[PDB]
Amino acid sequence: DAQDKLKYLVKQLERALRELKKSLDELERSLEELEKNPSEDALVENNRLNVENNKIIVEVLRIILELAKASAKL
Amino acid sequence: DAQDKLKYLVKQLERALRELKKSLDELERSLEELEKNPSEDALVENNRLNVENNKIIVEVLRIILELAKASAKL
Amino acid sequence: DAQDKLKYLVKQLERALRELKKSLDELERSLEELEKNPSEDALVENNRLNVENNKIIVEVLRIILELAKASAKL
Ligand SMILES: N[C@]12C[C@H]3C[C@H](C[C@H](C3)C1)C2
Ligand code: NA
Repeated sequence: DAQDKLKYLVKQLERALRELKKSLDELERSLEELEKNPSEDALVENNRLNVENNKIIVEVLRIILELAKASAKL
Repeated sequence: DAQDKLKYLVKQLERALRELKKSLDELERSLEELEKNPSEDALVENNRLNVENNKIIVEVLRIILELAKASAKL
Repeated sequence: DAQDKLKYLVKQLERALRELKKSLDELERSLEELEKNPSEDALVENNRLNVENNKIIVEVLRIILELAKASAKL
């Protein structure tokens, strides 16, 4: 089962990275707006999106730990 | 030795992810306070915690590089 | 070819982590300046560097997905 589960975990990783990429693009657009017209409001929104992006990174790292455990059987 | 070292590196990864999770929870609480009562002070604290969270992510990635090197022997 | 490609991907990972580390050091220095003399300008620069650091993390994760695919052949 170990090889087949690895393949599934790799597909989960690809899905999560797609989600991370879309988040990163939103974050960068936020930073461009902030650099153009800085304000408290823009700053909070920018931070919100940075936090969200870190949260998704942690989810991606969780999947990599599951990949590492699956490997460390075989 | 390669298989046994891999198992140890996997335990190190699990420990570091526990630390990252606790950090993420602190960061999210900071963002909730910031969104409630935005101020310069809240903003700096929020950034401090975001930076700290990135620093731990880099430590987690270091461990994954060590896992990748251990794998690439066998 | 799978073993040799893995070795190459591991070297790519080491290069990218060197780049991430240098970024992290810049980000931390930014945060020290911000904590010393907080201002809107310092805040935007700090966020800029945090965003940049997340962007490099995503590139590092891309390489780890390529390492996971290379493994999941063998
Ligand atoms: N074999 C591994 C490939 C990839 C990098 C590292 C951790 C995970 C994901 C398993 C080694
Ligand atoms: Na920020």
